[PDB]
Amino acid sequence: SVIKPEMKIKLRMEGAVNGHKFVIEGEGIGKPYEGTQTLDLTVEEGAPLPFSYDILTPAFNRAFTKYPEDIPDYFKQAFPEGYSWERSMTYEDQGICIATSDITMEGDCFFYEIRFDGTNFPPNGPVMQKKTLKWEPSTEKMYVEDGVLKGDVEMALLLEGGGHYRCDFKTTYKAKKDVRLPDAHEVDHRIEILSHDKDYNKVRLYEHAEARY
Repeated sequence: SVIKPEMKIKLRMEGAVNGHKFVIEGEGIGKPYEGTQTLDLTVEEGAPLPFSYDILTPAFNRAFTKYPEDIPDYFKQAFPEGYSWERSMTYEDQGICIATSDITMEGDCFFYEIRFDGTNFPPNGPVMQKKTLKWEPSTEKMYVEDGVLKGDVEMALLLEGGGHYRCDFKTTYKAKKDVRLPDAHEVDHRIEILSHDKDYNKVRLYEHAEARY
C-alpha cells in the first residue's frame, strides 16, 4: 500500500504560549499499521520553554493508528495527498490552546507543519508552573460531521502533587481527497515522554493508538 509498514517523520512546530514564542524541530519513525511511533524533538527557538511540555505532545498524526479491517481508515486512505487537522483544547482553568497541522508525504516520510497557540494560562497554574507528570491514557470518540472526521476526547494530566488537570479536546480531521467515511468508533491512546533533558530542549516521545467500536 501507499503507507509503508515503516514510515519516517519530519516536522516543525511554531507557536506561542502566553505570548512566549517557540519553535521545535522533530524527526522520528513509526509503524502505521501497529499504531506506534517515536519522535525526537528539539527546541530551536524560545528555549528554555517556560511552560509544561505535556500541553504540546498530542500536537506532535492518526495515520499511526492500528485500524481493524472492518472500520474505514480515514487517515491512511488520505495519502499520498495527505490531510490536515485543527484542534481546540479547553483546560479546566480556562487556559485554551488551538493547534493545526498540515501533513504531507514524500516517499516513506511524513512531513508535519504544526502551529500551536495557547493563551490565558494562570501564572500559578500547573502549565506555567510546570507541575504536570503525564497524560492519562484516553479514549477518543471518532465521528463523522460535515463530511469530515471529528474526534472528541476528555483528557487529563496527572499532577505532581497528585490530582488531575483536565482538558476537552475537539479535533476536525480533513482529508485532501474523497475517502470512505467510517461509522462512529473510538481510538485508544497512550502517549509518553520517554526521556528529556532538564529544560525539555530535547524530548523523546512515544504514542500507541488503536481503533475499535
